[PDB]
Amino acid sequence: GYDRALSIFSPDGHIFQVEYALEAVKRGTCAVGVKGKNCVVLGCERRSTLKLQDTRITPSKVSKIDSHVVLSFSGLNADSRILIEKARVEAQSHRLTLEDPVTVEYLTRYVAGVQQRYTQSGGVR
Amino acid sequence: TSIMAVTFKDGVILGADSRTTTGAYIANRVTDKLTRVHDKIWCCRSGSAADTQAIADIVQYHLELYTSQYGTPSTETAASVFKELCYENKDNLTAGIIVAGYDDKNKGEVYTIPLGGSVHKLPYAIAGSGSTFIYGYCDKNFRENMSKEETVDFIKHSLSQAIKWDGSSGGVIRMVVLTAAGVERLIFYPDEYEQL
Amino acid sequence: TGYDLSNSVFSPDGRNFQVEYAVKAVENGTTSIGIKCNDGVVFAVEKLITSKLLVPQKNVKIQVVDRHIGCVYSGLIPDGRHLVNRGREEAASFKKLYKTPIPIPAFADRLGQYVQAHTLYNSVRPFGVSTIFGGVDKNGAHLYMLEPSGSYWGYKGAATGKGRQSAKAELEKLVDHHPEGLSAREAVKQAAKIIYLAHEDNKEKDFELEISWCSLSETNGLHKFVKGDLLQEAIDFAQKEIN
Amino acid sequence: SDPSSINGGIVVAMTGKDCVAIACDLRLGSQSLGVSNKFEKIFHYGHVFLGITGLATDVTTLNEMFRYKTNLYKLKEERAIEPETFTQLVSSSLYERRFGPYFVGPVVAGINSKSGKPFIAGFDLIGCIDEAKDFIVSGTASDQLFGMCESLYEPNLEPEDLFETISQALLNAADRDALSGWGAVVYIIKKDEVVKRYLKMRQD
Amino acid sequence: GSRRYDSRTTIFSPEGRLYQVEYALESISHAGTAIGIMASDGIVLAAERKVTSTLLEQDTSTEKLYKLNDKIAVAVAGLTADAEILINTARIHAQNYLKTYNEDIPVEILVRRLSDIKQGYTQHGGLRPFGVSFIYAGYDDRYGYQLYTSNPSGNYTGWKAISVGANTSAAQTLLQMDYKDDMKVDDAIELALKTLSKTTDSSALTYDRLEFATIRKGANDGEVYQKIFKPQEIKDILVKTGIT
Amino acid sequence: MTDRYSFSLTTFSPSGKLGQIDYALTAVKQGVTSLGIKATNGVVIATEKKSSSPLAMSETLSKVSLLTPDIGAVYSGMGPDYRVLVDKSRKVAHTSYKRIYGEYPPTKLLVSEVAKIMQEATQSGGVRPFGVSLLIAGHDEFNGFSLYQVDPSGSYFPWKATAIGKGSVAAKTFLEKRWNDELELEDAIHIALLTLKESVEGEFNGDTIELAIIGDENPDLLGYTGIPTDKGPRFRKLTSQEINDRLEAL
Amino acid sequence: GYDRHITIFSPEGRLYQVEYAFKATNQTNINSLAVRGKDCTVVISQKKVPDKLLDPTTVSYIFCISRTIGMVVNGPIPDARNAALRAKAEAAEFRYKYGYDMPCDVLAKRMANLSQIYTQRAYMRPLGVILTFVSVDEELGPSIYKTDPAGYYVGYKATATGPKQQEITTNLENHFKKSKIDHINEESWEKVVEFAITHMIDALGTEFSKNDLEVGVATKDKFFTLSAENIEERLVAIAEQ
Amino acid sequence: TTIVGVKFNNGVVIAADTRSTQGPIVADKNCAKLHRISPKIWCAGAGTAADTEAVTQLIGSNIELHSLYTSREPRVVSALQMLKQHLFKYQGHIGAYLIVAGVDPTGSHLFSIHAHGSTDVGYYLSLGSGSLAAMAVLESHWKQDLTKEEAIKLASDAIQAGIWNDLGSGSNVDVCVMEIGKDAEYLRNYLTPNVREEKQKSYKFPRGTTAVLKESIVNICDIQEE
Amino acid sequence: NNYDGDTVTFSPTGRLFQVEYALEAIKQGSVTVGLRSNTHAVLVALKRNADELSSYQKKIIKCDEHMGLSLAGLAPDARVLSNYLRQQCNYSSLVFNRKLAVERAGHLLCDKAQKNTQSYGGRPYGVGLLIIGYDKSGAHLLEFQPSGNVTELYGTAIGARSQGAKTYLERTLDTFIKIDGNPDELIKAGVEAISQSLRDESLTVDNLSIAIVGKDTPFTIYDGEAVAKYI
Ligand SMILES: C#CCCCC(=O)N[C@@H](Cc1ccccc1)C(=O)N[C@@H](CC(C)C)B(O)O
Ligand SMILES: C#CCCCC(=O)N[C@@H](Cc1ccccc1)C(=O)N[C@@H](CC(C)C)B(O)O
Ligand SMILES: [Cl-]
Ligand SMILES: [Cl-]
Repeated sequence: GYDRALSIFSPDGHIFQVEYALEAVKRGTCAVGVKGKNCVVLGCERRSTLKLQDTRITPSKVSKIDSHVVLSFSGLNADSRILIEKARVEAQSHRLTLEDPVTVEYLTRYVAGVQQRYTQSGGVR
Repeated sequence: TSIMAVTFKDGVILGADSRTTTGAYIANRVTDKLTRVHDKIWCCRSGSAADTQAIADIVQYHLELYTSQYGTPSTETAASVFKELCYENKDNLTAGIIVAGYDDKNKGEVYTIPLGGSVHKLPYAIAGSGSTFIYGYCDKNFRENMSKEETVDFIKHSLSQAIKWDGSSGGVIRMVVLTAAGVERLIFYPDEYEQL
Repeated sequence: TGYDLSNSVFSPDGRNFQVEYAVKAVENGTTSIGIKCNDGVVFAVEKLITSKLLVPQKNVKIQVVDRHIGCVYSGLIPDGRHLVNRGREEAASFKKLYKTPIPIPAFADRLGQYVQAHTLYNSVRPFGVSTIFGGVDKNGAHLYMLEPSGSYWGYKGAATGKGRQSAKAELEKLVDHHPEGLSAREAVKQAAKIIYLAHEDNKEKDFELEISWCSLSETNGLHKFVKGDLLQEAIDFAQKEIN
Repeated sequence: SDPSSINGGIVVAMTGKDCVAIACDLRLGSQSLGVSNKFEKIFHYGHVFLGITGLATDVTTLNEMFRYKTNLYKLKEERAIEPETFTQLVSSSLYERRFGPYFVGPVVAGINSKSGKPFIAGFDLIGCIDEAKDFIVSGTASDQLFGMCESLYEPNLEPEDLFETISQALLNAADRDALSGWGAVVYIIKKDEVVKRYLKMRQD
Repeated sequence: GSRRYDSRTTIFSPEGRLYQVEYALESISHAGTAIGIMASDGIVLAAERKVTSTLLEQDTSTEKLYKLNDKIAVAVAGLTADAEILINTARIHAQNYLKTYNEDIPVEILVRRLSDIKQGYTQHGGLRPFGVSFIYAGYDDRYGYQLYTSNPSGNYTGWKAISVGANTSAAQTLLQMDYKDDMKVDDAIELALKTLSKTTDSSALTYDRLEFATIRKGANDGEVYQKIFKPQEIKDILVKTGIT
Repeated sequence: MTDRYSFSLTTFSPSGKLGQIDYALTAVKQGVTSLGIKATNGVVIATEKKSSSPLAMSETLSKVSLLTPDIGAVYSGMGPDYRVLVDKSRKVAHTSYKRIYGEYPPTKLLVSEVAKIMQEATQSGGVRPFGVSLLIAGHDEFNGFSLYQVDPSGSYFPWKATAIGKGSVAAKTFLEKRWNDELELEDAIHIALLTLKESVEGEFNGDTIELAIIGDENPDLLGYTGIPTDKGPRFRKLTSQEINDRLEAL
Repeated sequence: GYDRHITIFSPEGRLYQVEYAFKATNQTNINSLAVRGKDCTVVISQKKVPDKLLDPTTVSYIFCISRTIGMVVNGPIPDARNAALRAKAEAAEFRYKYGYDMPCDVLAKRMANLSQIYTQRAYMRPLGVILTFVSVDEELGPSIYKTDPAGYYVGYKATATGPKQQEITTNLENHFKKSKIDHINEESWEKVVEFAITHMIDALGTEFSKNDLEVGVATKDKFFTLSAENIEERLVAIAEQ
Repeated sequence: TTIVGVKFNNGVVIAADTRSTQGPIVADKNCAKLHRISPKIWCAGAGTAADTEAVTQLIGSNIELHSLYTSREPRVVSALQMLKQHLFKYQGHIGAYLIVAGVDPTGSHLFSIHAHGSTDVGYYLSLGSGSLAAMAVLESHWKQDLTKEEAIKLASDAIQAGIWNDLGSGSNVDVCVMEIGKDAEYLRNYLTPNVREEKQKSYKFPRGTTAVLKESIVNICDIQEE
Repeated sequence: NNYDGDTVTFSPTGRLFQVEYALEAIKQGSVTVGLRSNTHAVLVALKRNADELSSYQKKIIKCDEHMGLSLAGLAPDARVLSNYLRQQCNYSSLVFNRKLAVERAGHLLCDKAQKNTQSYGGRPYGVGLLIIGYDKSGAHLLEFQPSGNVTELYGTAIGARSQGAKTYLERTLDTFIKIDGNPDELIKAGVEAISQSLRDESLTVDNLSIAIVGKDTPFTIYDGEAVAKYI
């Protein structure tokens, strides 16, 4: 299998592949999150360069991970689907074994853990 | 089955019957149980026909590949390859094989390989279901350094009795002579050997 | 250019430069020789005494394979050990399947193919040793020498290391002056002399002589080290010839 | 215990003049208990008809499998599969499970759309093809079906006559089997029209 | 060792772009234009074959329009060989879904699956991406008629009308101008051909340089029919719309 | 050891070109000319037997190969690459089709399988593309006669007639003038020999030309009688003598 | 310029590693020749023992692949022995699986396919050798088939390999232009070996002693190499007419 | 099942009956037990029907690919070796008992193969449940130097012995003759000594005899245009 | 230069630079001394601290009751190699009921280090080891280098400034070899030997590390106030 170390340290102690991934996020459409006293609101930008779009069927920016947790993102759209899918699977797995839906902190810790794993695994960016 | 191999002054002679049975039905009355794994290294087969054929085919392949790299193999080497197959696959095999060959340095040699996969170098060897009936005869009549004619008579008489008493043995008596002169095939029909 | 940065790459000549660089490591090593005699073979090697703190007769270089084959080498010592370990596996599996101990020509190709395989890929480095080896089998005595490329031939006499040219010249004299042949005991004496003569190329540090032999008459076709009185006798003969 | 007789059922096929017929019963049971009277065993992939008897889970599984395979065949070949070709596909598919087989008894029926020639075929659970000129039988009442078909059948029957012959072969065979019955269906197949008739039979 | 010769196909640029994806998109921009237009009563798929010959057997030829199942079809833009690898995978996925749930696969689910496969080649494995862009035309009972596109990045989006391949910028402007929501299939057929006729690099648009297909509920009662147009039928619709 | 080249050796360049595929097509351009023409009742494929030495027996080297009884193939480019492709093509015709459906694949689907193998050498780890273009002529019951070209990229196109390799540009022009939809097989063979003479320098005879047809069924070449539905292979390789006979009426 | 290090296409559609493997072929500076008789196939090769310390009996580039097939190699000995061991293994396996002796042309094709793989797969380098296979085939009769690092192979009426192959090739070509037949019209193999040596002497312009040559002969059902004394007898007969 | 093989002057002939059984029931009255491995190599099979068919197709497929690879006509010993090695590997679980025959560049050949992988050579052979009935005939009438006409007669007589005397065998006699330097002639239904007599009555029913509940047209056509 | 990117690459003069760079890591490491008589074998090691708040890095590792080593270079690599020796010593005991010979222990270390020098992807070990032991042929001292080279010696020293101690032992060779049946005097000679490699700093109570093995003496390590006797 392809084992090549793509994410590696540089002389100044930086992992450029991780830093260049942040530049992809900088390119992505804006997303905002604000929490009130008894609610949270997720705002998302849709770039109007794309008209003649079918807004019924086009992938929405905010995705339900479970009935009580949502996930929005900025960056590569194709990459986000992989994280969302993994998160949705883990949410159902948690309910199955712990008999309780995930905490927002736990689901975050899982998604973050997946992202970290892809920064020191061979053959992946 | 009645098979035997006998060393003598000029080399070694292999002998066998020609009967293959499925219960009491003789599936083949003209079988050739003397098979060639190398120019002057042959074997006698007893037990399962499928197993002994598969083994002999593999051994012939190993010795052909040995010869291509290291030159003519010894009879001892051929016996070792048979052994390695019979020993390591003893749970799944039913094969009783006698290996016989002629070198110029070692002359005639005989190795018997029974069910377990053990090897036994001997002056002569007998095997197969019909061998049981001639242990007494063969022990009393065998001599070392016999002539070719004497050894043919010894095998012919021995297998004649084995055939006479064993139902799994019969047909013609095939023999293969291995000397410096070359390889001679012999055959003896019922009308000849039954009257002995 | 760049053809010499990676193993298994043909240069525009049709050469494998990495293998040619391995030969340089061999040429840097101590001198080792092999002499084919009437009914066997003799191996000898130069051991440089780097310090007084080295325990005499303890750091043994010549290695036995099976019980009838001797192996000595010049260059990277660990690479030679790795090759002998493989040789011991090859010899074991041969004897396991075919019963007889591995013939010397058969054993030579086993090492040859293995060394040659280390010139086929860039993921491996070639061997940094030339190995002189041989012994007694059913067909008599055999001496071989194997290079980093996997190339090997049979030899009447063989030499490698830093003092190979001096040694080769001495071996050529023995071939000419003894067409009928050389005895095993003579070959031990001559081997000692040749190492002492070849030591002029490594004359800064003093050295320790190490000899071994396989002979049909003298050792029953088994590999043995030359020790005690027979070693001292060969040292005395060698010391007498240089003076 | 015997997988081929837990659920019960039968299938029969016949050839006629420029036509073929295939029929089956409707019973599904758990040994003595009758569970369903709407369990049809005949399926079709284009103009090729397949009847399957045996263990019902494998009947359902195989239908889904051959639907899968014929749908891909059509996409790649750009034409519907023919009876002769489908027969070979069934044999292949069954033999790949030689030492862990589907416990079924398939029957193929159809008319070649190019030659117009009527075609029927039968199989054992592991692939062997029986390509008969006259008729094919399968199921828990196969012995009964063999006896009815071998006596009632005559060659070159017209579609409306062939319907009567195959219907009586099935009905009377099923009535001598405890695990078959509970309704029946007959397909009459011509080169470009197919009629499906549900038969009135005794419900015990 | 082998590291020396590795192109590293799955890395970010300093700007945060995927080199190989961007270059694959450059490849696709030279492929024959393919257009999809969605109407209220159906979907149109039109595509231009690349500089053909008189000795090409057209009636048995297929390089642009492919059938994924009875309800879904795709228009291809890029390497045909790469597309066929993915098309066969998509055909299998649709049959897997049908076997599992006993229902025809929803269009989006099929699209997402192919798009996820494309994504994988950009993140891991060290292999080059597929140099293909698809237009998916399909129908299901949830969302009705749907148009999607996917590209080598694995990103997909839904459309009312869309073009891929060569001259998409010009084509997308022309579609944006004449497209209306209450449009019908016959009108959408005319729009698709008129757009190709203006964006084409060829001298004139003829029947032998086109592949055409419609997905209509114009099938006898509540059901959907796929029509891959024959050479003579493309010739007739070109005369009807007044292009030849 | 281990194959540590798990990464692609063919990649997109900034301009969107796949370099190794382009270079493979350049290798095909250097190759000897081969052609294919389709008639109403058959197909013909032909090429020059460019002998590397006069001591070499050119009969032992077959440029035109039988894939199935009704499908043949010819190439331009690297001969060794072609040889292994024919081996793989013959095998895939059995494993992925005949062992499943009990009949030989139709031309277009066998072509599709060969194309797939060539595409994978363009994307898989640690390999270069195949340096050949194939011309595959064949017949099957429902599609009739057909002729396909296959490139190093894995792309394939059906042709009425075409040519590949050295003098393909000139040969394709020659075929455009002569080809019509009413050609008989003999007329196509005649046109094939005329077209091939233009690209050949030296000797032009049955011994230096390799030519095969997909035409009528050959019951004489079947090898057995007793099954009416088996009528023999449609693929036939023309003999040295058969070629020379048609060179007199040239 | 890494397209010259591994087996991938250059912009000209060339494989440079394959071309450089062809150049390694002549590193040994040895010339070989093969011809066919009525009942036999003869192969001769130059033998050079430069070192006096070498055992001349072990210096050889002719190999006994099987009982019927012989192989001469043009190239370095390590790669030569690599190819020899593989061919021996393939020939033995063929006999086991298919129940008859592997034909010369079929073995050549198999080794050629293996060579082709090294030209396509990156991690494997080509072998710097040209393999000439000889036998008396039971169907095709006397047979010469030759393989190279490109994966190319073909049958031959006769052939030559080495630095001075062209001189030998033309010499053989001219002989077959006179006789107008595909072989040496001679009954005994001894005279065919004499022909082979004679025409190599004429082509190269050098005389040969018994230790300067190496000869391999293929007859029906066996391939064998000649000893120094067998070659000496051959050289005596040439000189006496 | 009764299958035989008989050698003769310039070739070899094989023959077989046409009955297939499932217990005591006859599954097929006109079964084809003569399989073609290659044009001039045919084998007859006994035992498990699907196995004899499958193992013959597989080896025939690989023999075809081998013939193309080697540019040679296939040999009987190749088919023999490939079959026995395959059957041995499956330790007898693939129940195919075969008689392999054919002509090739080496000559004419006749072998038998058993499910466990053992092979036997002979001038006359027989396998199957009716092999004892057939071998009784072969042992009584076989001689050296048989003509083609004599061998076909002997072979079909041996099959008839099985048809009449063995309950596992019946119906018709299939034959395949493989002569040297000729095409192999496959004589399907060479003998037909078991035609059913006319029935006493016709069981054609009056139209309307069967009771129907529902009728309907089945849509076999694809989805339509317009 | 161009030939030091990986271990799989010879230089034009036949050198392996990655191995030579690994050899350099040993020279940066703290000094350690080894010496033996006919009855006993002694290791003396100068431990190194990070600063005044830190502890002094341990230099000596026990492998068996009759064998152990001192390290100089990458400490984690010494842990990997000492773990391997522990296992090999242990395999010999469990399978053959045999204490592993010190010479054979050296051969096993050599072959393990070698594999890392001939393969792509991996790297050489970055540590040098001094193995002492008492087996059936008496006292032994070995010197391991990560190139693969292992050498049996009467005495030696590795690490920074190790040349001073190595010269002292080369003078004292005839004296310390004769110190039989007197452990304290053999350690004194080792402490006096390592003192020849000191500059600025001197041997304190938490600086010095001594180990000994002998005829009736299991491999034991002395640290802290246990070595104050020898200061
Ligand atoms: C089925 C079938 C035919 C094969 C029969 C078959 O192998 N017979 C065996 C006896 C045997 C053995 C083990 C299992 C069963 C039957 C046989 O005849 N062996 C004779 C020698 C062999 C080499 C010919 B002899 O030992 O009697
Ligand atoms: C149609 C159909 C299925 C037939 C089942 C089926 O294999 N029958 C076998 C007998 C048998 C075998 C194993 C288990 C039970 C029943 C059979 O008919 N064998 C005859 C020849 C075959 C090749 C046609 B004959 O050899 O006896
Ligand atoms: Cl037998
Ligand atoms: Cl191959």
